[PDB]
Amino acid sequence: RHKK
Amino acid sequence: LVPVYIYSPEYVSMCDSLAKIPKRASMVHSLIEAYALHKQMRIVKPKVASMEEMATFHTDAYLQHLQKVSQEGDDDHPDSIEYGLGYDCPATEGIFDYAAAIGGATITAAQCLIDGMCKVAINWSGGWHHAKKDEASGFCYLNDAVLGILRLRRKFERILYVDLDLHHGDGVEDTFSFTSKVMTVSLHKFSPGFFPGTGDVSDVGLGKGRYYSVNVPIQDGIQDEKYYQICESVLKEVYQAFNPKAVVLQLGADTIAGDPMCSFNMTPVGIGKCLKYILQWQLATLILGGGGFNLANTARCWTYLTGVILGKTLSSEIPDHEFFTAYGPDYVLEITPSCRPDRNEPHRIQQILNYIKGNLKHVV
Ligand SMILES: *Nc1ccc2c(C)cc(=O)oc2c1
Ligand SMILES: [K+]
Ligand SMILES: [K+]
Ligand SMILES: [Mg+2]
Ligand SMILES: [Zn+2]
Repeated sequence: RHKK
Repeated sequence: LVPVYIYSPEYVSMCDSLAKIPKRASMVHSLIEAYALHKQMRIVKPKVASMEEMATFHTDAYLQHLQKVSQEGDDDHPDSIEYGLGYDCPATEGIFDYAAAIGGATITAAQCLIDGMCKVAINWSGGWHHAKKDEASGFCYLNDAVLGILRLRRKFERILYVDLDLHHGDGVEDTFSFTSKVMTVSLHKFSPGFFPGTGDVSDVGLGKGRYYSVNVPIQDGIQDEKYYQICESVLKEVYQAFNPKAVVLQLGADTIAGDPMCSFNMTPVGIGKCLKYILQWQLATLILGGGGFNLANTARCWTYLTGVILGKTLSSEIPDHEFFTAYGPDYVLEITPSCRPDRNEPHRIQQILNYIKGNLKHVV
């Protein structure tokens, strides 16, 4: 999970 | 004939409440209205999506959870992290009604195309392409793009989804990864650490869907001419190989010079050329928005693109309207690219295009  | 424009005051008001883009819906519509473009379109009120309609894609567990945390805006729920709710997608009060409204709008647009009401249907407040069946992601709580594609497939045998948002259209691509009846094409920034992290050129779909996913990884700094060369090259090959019956087009404006994400360096003229290329196919086309975090520039972009859909040339002077003071310091419709480098090297772009061309050869 990356952050947008 | 005359394009459908999905709109109501209630709908805009609901879309305005998303905290990652407050008031953006109002600014977009207000500018379209200032240019009197709504008078050249068929204004259609969006239906809200029923639970059954939303559950055509999203799991009941996810939908019930969203509805649950939406009651009191419970941002501290033990199951929320599992369901993708957190920093990018906070569990705000009423968020379920918001998601139902956008899902409903894109379904309504899709239905107008099925019924032959129009050849182009526009929902600028849609395009939330990151959401998964059981997971919020990337400011997206519900995937209206998928819902629109699932509605369109009742009538259209092959559907081409084209995604010009700055980010990889992962939610839509993953949804249709295993089918050859929906081809997805995404142009996006691809760089380690950059959201969502997926969508290399080697990502082509799986099983029966192998080669029916197309990804074009692009680096910071791309401008109109090079982007259009890439997009035309790909879409020409795609149209030839896939022969779509309908198109869904996501036009997130987070690619546009002046976006705080400061990645691509596009103007709406360049995006508009891509749009024109798709429009000349004369197919049923569902137009969606997406990202775009310079709110005035996003309004500039989608207003200009609406002019493109209508075949009109718009005045360069922004007309006085509710949000006029947001359009400084120039108060013009056109956007000037930033003076920073294009990090895309010609040899790498060529390799990407060669690889994609090879992939599409299998499509028949
Ligand atoms: N993914 C992402 C990137 C940047 C953000 C800012 C500056 C504010 C915010 O609330 O959420 C963000 C999410
Ligand atoms: K994209
Ligand atoms: K596919
Ligand atoms: Mg180099
Ligand atoms: Zn985006």
